[PDB]
Amino acid sequence: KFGGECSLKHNTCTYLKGGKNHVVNCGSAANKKCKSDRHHCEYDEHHKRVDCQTPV
Repeated sequence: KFGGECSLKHNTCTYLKGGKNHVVNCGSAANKKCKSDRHHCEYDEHHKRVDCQTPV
């Protein structure tokens, strides 16, 4: 399984598919944002969507 990191102020998503890393922005509205720069994020490659630290 893949995995990326999430930023607190730069709420961004960075994951690597295979042997290369990518960069994507997280559309945080209310709680879709991040609170910890070290926190991890999730990105749907099949859904072509980016997700960050959200309440569940």
